[PDB]
Amino acid sequence: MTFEVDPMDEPTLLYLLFEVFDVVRVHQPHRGVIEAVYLRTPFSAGNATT
Amino acid sequence: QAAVTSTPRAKLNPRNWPSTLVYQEIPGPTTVLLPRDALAEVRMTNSGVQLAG
Repeated sequence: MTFEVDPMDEPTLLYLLFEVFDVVRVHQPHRGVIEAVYLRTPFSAGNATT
Repeated sequence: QAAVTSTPRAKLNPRNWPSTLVYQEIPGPTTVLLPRDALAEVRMTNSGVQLAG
C-alpha cells in the first residue's frame, strides 16, 4: 500500500491495523487444570517454524 | 527355631549370598498416563493455533 499524507514537521508513525479473527477456547477438564487454545486467522501468531 | 526358619547352609556366615536367597523387593509395574497427544499438537501448531496450559 502507498499512503499519501500531509507533510507535517514532527516525525510520526502510521499505526495501521489489519482487522482479523482472534479467539480462544478455554477447556478445564480436571479440578485445577486449565488450558487454552489461541488462534488468529489472517496473521497467525505461530506456525511450523515456531 | 533354626530348623524352622534358617536357610540350610553348608557354611555358617557365608562371605556372599546368592541372589536367590536374599529378600528381593519387587514392586508392581508402574503405569503412566501420558498427558499429551504427539501428532495432534503437531497438527494444531502447524495450523497456526498457539497452544498453552
